[PDB]
Amino acid sequence: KTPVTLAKVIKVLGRTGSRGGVTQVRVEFLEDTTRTIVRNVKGPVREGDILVLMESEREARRLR
Amino acid sequence: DNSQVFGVARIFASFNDTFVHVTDLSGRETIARVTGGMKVKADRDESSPYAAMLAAQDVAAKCKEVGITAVHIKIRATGGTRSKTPGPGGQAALRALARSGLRIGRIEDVTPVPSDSTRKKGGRRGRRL
Amino acid sequence: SKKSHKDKAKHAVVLDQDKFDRIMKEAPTYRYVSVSVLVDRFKLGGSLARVALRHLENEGIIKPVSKHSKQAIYTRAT
Amino acid sequence: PKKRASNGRNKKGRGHVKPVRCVNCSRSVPKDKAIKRMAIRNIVEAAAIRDLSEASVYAEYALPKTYNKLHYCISCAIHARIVRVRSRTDRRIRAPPQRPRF
Amino acid sequence: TSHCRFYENKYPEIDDIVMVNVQQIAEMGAYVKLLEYDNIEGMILLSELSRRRIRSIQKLIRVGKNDVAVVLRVDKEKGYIDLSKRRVSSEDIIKCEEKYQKSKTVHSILRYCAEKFQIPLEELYKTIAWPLSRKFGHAYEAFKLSIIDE
Amino acid sequence: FVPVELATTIPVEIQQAQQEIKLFNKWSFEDVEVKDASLVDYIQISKPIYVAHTAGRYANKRFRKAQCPIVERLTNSLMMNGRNNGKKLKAVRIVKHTLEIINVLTDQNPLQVVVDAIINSGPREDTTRVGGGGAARRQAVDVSPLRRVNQSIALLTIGAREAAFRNIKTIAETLAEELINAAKGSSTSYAIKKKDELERVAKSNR
RNA sequence: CUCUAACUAUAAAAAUCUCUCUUCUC
Ligand SMILES: [Mg+2]
Ligand SMILES: [Mg+2]
Ligand SMILES: [Mg+2]
Ligand SMILES: [Mg+2]
Ligand SMILES: [Zn+2]
Repeated sequence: KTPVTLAKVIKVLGRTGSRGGVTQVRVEFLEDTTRTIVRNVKGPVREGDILVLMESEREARRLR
Repeated sequence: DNSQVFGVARIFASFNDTFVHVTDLSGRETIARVTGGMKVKADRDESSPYAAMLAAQDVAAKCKEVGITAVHIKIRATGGTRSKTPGPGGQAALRALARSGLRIGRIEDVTPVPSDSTRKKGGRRGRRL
Repeated sequence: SKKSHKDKAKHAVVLDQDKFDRIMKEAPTYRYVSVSVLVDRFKLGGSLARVALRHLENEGIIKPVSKHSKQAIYTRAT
Repeated sequence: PKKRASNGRNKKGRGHVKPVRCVNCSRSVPKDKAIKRMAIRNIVEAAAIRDLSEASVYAEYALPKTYNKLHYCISCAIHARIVRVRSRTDRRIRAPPQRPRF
Repeated sequence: TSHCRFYENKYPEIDDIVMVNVQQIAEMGAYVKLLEYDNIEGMILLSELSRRRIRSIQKLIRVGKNDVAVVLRVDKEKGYIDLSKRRVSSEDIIKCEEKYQKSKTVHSILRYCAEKFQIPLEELYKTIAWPLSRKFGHAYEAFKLSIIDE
Repeated sequence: FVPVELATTIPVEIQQAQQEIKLFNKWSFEDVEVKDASLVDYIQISKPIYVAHTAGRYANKRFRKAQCPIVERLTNSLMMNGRNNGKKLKAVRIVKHTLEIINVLTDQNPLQVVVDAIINSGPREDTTRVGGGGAARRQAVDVSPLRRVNQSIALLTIGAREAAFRNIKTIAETLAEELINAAKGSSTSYAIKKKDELERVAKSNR
């Protein structure tokens, strides 16, 4: 199948990673807007973007 | 009760290669044993949350084909004389079990904790690293 | 230097009669025409690609969309 | 010289106590010198509380906690961030770090 | 023209051992071509390339040379492979050697046949090699028999 | 349409109905819409422009790169090598030729083809270097929509460049081929091939 | 002038180094 889902960030939880080049945000689904995840992003984001996810059960873990 | 056919999830999450192993109420009958190392490549991420996630999806699918619709979580650490703290993957395994339609009842921790260890491996000065 | 390309002549340096009927027959049915498109079909060297491409502006076989240098953009006459 | 008038052990009048093993490196360390941390936590964290609540029979099922007293080593305690080097006038203070949250 | 894979289908299976000739290396890994099967490309990643710590790739891979590998995932729509190299057991490499050697013999013989008859290897394999592999599992034993029993 | 008389005679087609700004006086910015919802607001079709050439201060703040016209960003990414680095009028001419070529092939107003190719050729999940030296790991992560736009433009122009290099086809023709192939999901396109291969790497390294 | 609640989770490898030291009295 093609379970491509979307998720609009509601807040950005600083920038993580050893490189210092990835960030961590709290995304909320376009559907069921009470269901949120924490996810890692690689690039410039701000409050308002719509990420595309091929997963929904994954949660972000701080990169070391 | 509305005829929720029950099983016990009985997760075993060591610091490597977590286990998801659902059984009936008695526990004498074993179905859908699929583990963490069953589904992931690196041989080092058998303990990773993604490993337990895929293992949990497989056991959920197999049990749903069986007819069991609700499960009882029995989280177990490696136990014994070992670290006996729950592994990283077991929590993801439980979350994915609760995701895939299955109903959840009576989470228990059943790690084998001793009245004392016989002897803990590593010598008096322990693992030097 | 290292002749590992192993390319041949691969280009009609001089146009031949049968190749003339070839250029004329698929002068249409080539819904987009350019010098590179013309030489893609092995039938033109590339200098005469411009010659044949310019000659086709004789009886309106193809129409120009833009006639900027360094290339050309031609479509079938409809 | 004495870096610690308490010698670190916190024994003062026993002579010998029974050692305990490190959780990480399994170092046979005396039970009073060893740093003990009581990890009381939730068997399912806030990351999945909503999911479990929606997908569980027995409405308003009080989910259980998990309790473990961890007997760290001391090299492990320095390395695993459990305990930190302190100022020589700050070593005086034995009260825990002031109630992380109220 | 060396094409028309040894087996009865052009695509791999999920667990098999294979042997590979490297063609190039990129930063994330190498998308290389399979020789146990005809030509289909697939990735070998650096994390699952070397046994020990990956200090060098030029010394280990030696692009343009032959190595053992296995296949973990398959793309059965247009053709893409995920392969592995560290998970080759001490017993795996030996049977990979023998399998590739017999395959190479049966390939070179029929390649000579195609070159002398100037007919594509596809038709020749479909007419000769495939029924023999069906009957006796591999055409080389059939060649030995034809040497002995006709 | 109401040709205004003046002492200077501007051509009629330049005077016809010019409350209807077109890109090169050939393509309408209306009728062009973004199929994907994630990459909207990071592809600038809203503002009409008469040229794909504007001296805009699109690199002063952090996020103004989005507000730059998408065709302008394609132009600016075409002018990428030492041999041709400052030359932008050449890039504008190349883009104009590519737009005409795309209009010829499957008319499908070429701005929509550009937008669709950019949507398709941008990866949705990527990797990052997280291994602690001793063990080399790539950790699968998600990409910002702005970085999706940037990366899509990057591979599109890179594929056009590598196709045009020591080849008979002009840079405009190769760019048009890449844009057309990336408008659909045709794996023959280099940009879409890199997109798919990077995404499947990231899947392999969850 | 009355008060005990929240939380995790990093240990790859790294050996050695030939000079020469100089005054404070208003
Ligand atoms: Mg140490
Ligand atoms: Mg000292
Ligand atoms: Mg102490
Ligand atoms: Mg006494
Ligand atoms: Zn210790």
